[PDB]
Amino acid sequence: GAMNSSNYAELFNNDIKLFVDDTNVYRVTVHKTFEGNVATKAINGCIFTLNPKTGHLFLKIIHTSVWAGQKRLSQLAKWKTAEEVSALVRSLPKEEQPKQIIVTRKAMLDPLEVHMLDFPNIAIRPTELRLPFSAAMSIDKLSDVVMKATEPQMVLFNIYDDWLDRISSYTAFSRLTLLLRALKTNEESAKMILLSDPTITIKSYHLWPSFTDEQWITIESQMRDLILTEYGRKYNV
Amino acid sequence: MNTVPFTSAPIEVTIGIDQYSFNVKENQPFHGIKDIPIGHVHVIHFQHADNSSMRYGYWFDCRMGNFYIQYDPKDGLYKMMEERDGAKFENIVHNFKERQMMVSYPKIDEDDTWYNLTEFVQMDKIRKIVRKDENQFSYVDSSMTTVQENELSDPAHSLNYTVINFKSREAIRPGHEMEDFLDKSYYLNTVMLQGIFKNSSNYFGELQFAFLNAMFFGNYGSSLQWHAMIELICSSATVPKHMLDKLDEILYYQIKTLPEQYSDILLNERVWNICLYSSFQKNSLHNTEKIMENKYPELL
Ligand SMILES: COC(=O)CN(C)C(=O)Cc1c(Cl)cccc1Cl
Repeated sequence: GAMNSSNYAELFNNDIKLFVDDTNVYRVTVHKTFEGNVATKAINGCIFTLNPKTGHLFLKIIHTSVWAGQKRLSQLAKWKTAEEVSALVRSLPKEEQPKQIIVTRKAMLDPLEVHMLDFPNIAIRPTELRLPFSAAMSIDKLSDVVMKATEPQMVLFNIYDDWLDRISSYTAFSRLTLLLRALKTNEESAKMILLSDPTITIKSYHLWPSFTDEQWITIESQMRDLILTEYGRKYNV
Repeated sequence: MNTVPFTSAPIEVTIGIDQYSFNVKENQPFHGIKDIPIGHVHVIHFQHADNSSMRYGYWFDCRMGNFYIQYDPKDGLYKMMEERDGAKFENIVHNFKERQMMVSYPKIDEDDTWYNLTEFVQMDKIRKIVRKDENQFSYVDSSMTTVQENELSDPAHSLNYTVINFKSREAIRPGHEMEDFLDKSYYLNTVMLQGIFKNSSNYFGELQFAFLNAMFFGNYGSSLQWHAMIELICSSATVPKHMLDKLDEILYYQIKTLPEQYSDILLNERVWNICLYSSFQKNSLHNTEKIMENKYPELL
């Protein structure tokens, strides 16, 4: 059924699975019209589909043209998401198709279930985890590529860079969530921490700097302090 | 006017005849039910005083044969049987009437309730949902499961209602996933009406039959079917105008007839609030909405 604290390690077993996050599919800026009304201007979005075991981020760029002439866009976005995830599965060889798709928001269950009726053996699951995948547009790179897109486009990144060469997928996922939680709670600070040291660079094919093991420990500690910092700033604790 | 004679009443039972019911004490001199209106299906149903487990009953149409009830002490239930010897039957009914051992189907002349609940219900269709073709009448009870329920176990004793499933390949055309799931008109009009049921009357007849099995036997799968067929209409943006008007009448008399105290178990809160307040047809069920709000405003 739902994915929660109790079965957290299922994410890293050998049953292929994807998280789907739709929080950046439909994105708007809200502005005033000359007449003083309010209007929205859509900007490019993306579907965040992540294999938590391998680090694959299947980043489907949702170009603003998909919304052209459409009504009820927040609702269409869930069905567009579902349509694209379904297309991604159909494109994938059988042995690569996920056995499960975990959607981070429950509103995605019915859209994706309906789009995946051709795949009755793929389990569509919610999760009780608060995962910070909405911050995926804070990963500098990711913001830059979705915003340069002029047409629909799928881009691949390893969201773990080469970390799995040195750590398990459990630890990689935990690093990723801590980084994303930090970026979500205070993006300026989080990026400051990641880039304070110009000697540590980000490889061309990577999202994150090339930290040594010891530097990751320092980084991870600083990201916890930040999340704890913002927590006190927020709650005055 | 037709008669369903009883051989006897060896066990204390509450006997139901359509929406009417009466108590019969163990070995009371009871020999059946007379004055049953020709022209409608009917249901005669039973709840034993000693074990209200298993309400059960028989759907029947007096035009299709001469039927009687006889307790079976081996199987432990009142059984409907057909008497093929028409002369024997007339002779039996005449004697029991002369001795006035029969209750009268107690129809008020102003009252169209039964017609209004069974308008579209036909024995021929009942006999396809309830498969037992050696008999001209159909046995239903509380515990019978539907073909759809067995999917999610004895197929001979199933209720073979038309399977409706909103998240099914049948309900959803490839390429119109959102459209077909949010506006079920294709599924209602093309798949179900044109494709499976052929016309609205056959659809309404199953809907009515599902409700009656839900109400009289507390048959849960019937209740699921009743609610599904309602929701499928209410979730269709495009429904023939006559079907909406008839739906509203149908549901009105069903809600009117439902026991006030059984609402909690036979009425699905989600389906009704959706149908009356969120669905395409939210403004099309005026009679039903008015009786629901005045009778079951809790649910809403
Ligand atoms: C054929 O279509 C595919 O998407 C093939 N595929 C599963 C990948 O490219 C996975 C991958 C990604 Cl997404 C990112 C980095 C490395 C790898 Cl291997």
